[PDB]
Amino acid sequence: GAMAPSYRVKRMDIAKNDEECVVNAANPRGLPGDGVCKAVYKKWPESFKNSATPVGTAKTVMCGTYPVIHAVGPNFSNYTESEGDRELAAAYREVAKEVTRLGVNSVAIPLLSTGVYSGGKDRLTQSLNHLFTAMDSTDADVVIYCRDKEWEKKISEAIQMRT
Ligand SMILES: Cc1cn[nH]c1-c1ccncc1
Ligand SMILES: [Cl-]
Ligand SMILES: [Cl-]
Repeated sequence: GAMAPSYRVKRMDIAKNDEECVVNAANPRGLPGDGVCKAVYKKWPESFKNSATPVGTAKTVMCGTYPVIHAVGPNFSNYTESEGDRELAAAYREVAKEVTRLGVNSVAIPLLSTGVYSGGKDRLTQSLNHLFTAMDSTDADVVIYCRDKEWEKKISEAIQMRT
């Protein structure tokens, strides 16, 4: 575990993380995909061997000794708000199980279902709160990755609101 387990946020490409493992915002079929998933495919293509897994689940595949945790959030274009919310919470609980099993001291994680799976809605608070519910009981250093300056500010404020 980390000496003093913490949450941090960085505004940069998750493919350049400084953590002991990465969470992919994967699609269920293990395709190269878009956004975070395409950046992960470019950096760790070997990790896409038999990475297909259902919505609400996480499947880890090693690239060398570096673990890629493929976490499949729901596409809110297809799911109801209610069922989508349940599957999004479930995907993060499966990420916490994998991070724990791997014994890593740190993990790089994107906000699941906030990109092309958001159904055109702002889901920062919804996704981040489900991340906290899952990861609060783990002792890895969690580093959340985002793209946009306004998202970095709101994620940072939410982290500080608890400390
Ligand atoms: C599209 C991309 C590539 N590397 N990281 C991202 C990213 C990460 C977090 N939030 C939005 C985008
Ligand atoms: Cl970057
Ligand atoms: Cl997404």
